[PDB]
Amino acid sequence: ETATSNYIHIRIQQRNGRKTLTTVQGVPEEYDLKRILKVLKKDFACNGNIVKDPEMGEIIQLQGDQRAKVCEFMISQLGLQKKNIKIHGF
Amino acid sequence: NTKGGKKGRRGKNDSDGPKRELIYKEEGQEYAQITKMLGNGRVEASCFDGNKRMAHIRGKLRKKVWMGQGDIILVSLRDFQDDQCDVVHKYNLDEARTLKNQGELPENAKI
Amino acid sequence: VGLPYSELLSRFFNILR
Amino acid sequence: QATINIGTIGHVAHGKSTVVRAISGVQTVRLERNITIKLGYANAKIYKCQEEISPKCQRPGCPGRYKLVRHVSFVDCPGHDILMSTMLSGAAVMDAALLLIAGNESCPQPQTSEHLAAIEIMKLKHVIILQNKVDLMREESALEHQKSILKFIRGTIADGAPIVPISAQLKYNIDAVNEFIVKTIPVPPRDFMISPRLIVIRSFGGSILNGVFKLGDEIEIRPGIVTIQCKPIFSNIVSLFAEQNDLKFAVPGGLIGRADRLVGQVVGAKGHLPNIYTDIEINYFLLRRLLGVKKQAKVRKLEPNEVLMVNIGSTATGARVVAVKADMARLQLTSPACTEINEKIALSRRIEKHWRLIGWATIKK
RNA sequence: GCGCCGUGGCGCAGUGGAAGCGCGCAGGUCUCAUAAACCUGAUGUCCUCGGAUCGAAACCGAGCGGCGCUACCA
Ligand SMILES: [Mg+2]
Repeated sequence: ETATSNYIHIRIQQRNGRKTLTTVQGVPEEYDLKRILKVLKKDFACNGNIVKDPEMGEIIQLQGDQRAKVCEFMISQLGLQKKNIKIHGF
Repeated sequence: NTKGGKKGRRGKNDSDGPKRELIYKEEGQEYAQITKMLGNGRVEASCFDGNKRMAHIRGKLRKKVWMGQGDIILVSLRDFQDDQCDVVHKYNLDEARTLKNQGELPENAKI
Repeated sequence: VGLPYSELLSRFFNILR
Repeated sequence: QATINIGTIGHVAHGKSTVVRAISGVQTVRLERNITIKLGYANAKIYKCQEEISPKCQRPGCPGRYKLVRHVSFVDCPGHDILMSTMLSGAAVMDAALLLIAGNESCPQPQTSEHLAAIEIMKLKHVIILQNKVDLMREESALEHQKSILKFIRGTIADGAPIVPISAQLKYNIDAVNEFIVKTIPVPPRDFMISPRLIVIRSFGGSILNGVFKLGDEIEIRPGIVTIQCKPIFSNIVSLFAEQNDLKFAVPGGLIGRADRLVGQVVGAKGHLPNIYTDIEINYFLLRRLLGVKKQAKVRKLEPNEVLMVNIGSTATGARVVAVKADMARLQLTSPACTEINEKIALSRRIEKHWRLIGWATIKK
């Protein structure tokens, strides 16, 4: 048995200019990370960067203010659920 | 200061005040929340009535008043067309709250 | 047969708060 | 050790477990955010004021230590539309029952019925209906429900199945319930001489039905653990316990004693003659409706190569239909059934995702 | 009940004097402006309570919550 709802944290990270960054915390480690990053890069105008945390956690970077759009994209391309998302900041 | 100080902002002068009188509804003119701020002057803005619409920026505010996401806005709907509509007046956050308190706009969306 | 019961219903009701 | 096995059937949250708590004191532990999930268990002593629950008459009238009539045991089932498969299972141990209807909700509620007809089907004919939550109703409401009850209890097999309204929350009127259950749910004779045979429904536990076990006998469990085959497990009765008190022997009525593995297994005399079938001959009949859900859609006749839950004894097994005659179908099973006698069984189908009781019959060898 | 996390906010780590990292919010500084880049934070002593010992969040207990073991213990 596996938990259906895990806390995925889409945070506000301050990027160059008045612009921001979609940073994802608490990523499910089941699918290939690099592949997902590549997919994300392809779909938007973003660059994918992964910051590694020991034992559990990987910070996934996507340059820009999308949030909802990103979530929609994730929903469209299988690998991540609908309920797992949380917007953090404002 | 308006946006970013600048060498090239002192040749303008803005006059409206934070303590300005709030504008009410007219005929062929109603209130919209902004769905998503689009490019090239276009903007996707869901009306408080119950129609999706496509909003468009018409002059005036095109450089003077900058706008963001999820804002209460005066839209004069096209009388001949319907799908394309135009933004007339941006409402302040305080202004929006006052409107909400009044109950002039339907209570469905948050600031 | 209701009498027995109707009785029972009586006796509980008379035990309320 | 307890004489008899009384079951407490009924819809969900009508308070079955709560009534068990006003009668014994015991809770089924709970499940603590939900509700009863395993069969709950509890015992109690019934004495009477000639001149009760504890050797004490000075509660009403006066002192003369009430005379002990018997010690009984209950089996708290759950109430949830889906725990159907266990409650079925549980009935196999009952010697009688008490239908807890809720006084403040629409009389024939899905599970209330599902249960009731299960009862009239398996054979549990010694029934007492009970009107529970009358501590939260209008003195009119509880009588009109008594009407709908007195009217349901008509065409059906339920002549004078009395109906004792209670308050499981403030333990009111329970003593007339003890008088009902002291009249109508009589304690069946059981020839001991018979083959020592018993059903299992927990293990960390089960009920005897025919025969009697004694400390230090040699015993086996069927079908037992599997390989795909299924072999019997032998051991020696290390010990015998009812409730919290130890006994040297054990006889029908009651429950005796990792996770609950040998669930649906049975225990008999070592070196005893019992079939561990893979394929079985059921004779059988159907309901005309599917009484249980919260819709009454009419029962479709059995098509072969269909998967059906065969509830036999305490066990709950799944199986596929190889033969379809008038009232004799032949079934192929995943997990073997040890058929101790001739027997009773209960047959279900996955109607809309959740399984549903649809018909019955008799095992045949 | 056991084990770790017990915060100064989240998310990561370390046990006997030393305010531990990454992010976030709150605020500053630098630049004409924002961001990066920088510092300072907040219940003052890193569960609740007190003690052995000057002391300490760390040593010890009674008392709570999340999961790594259990399976409902008559
Ligand atoms: Mg000027």
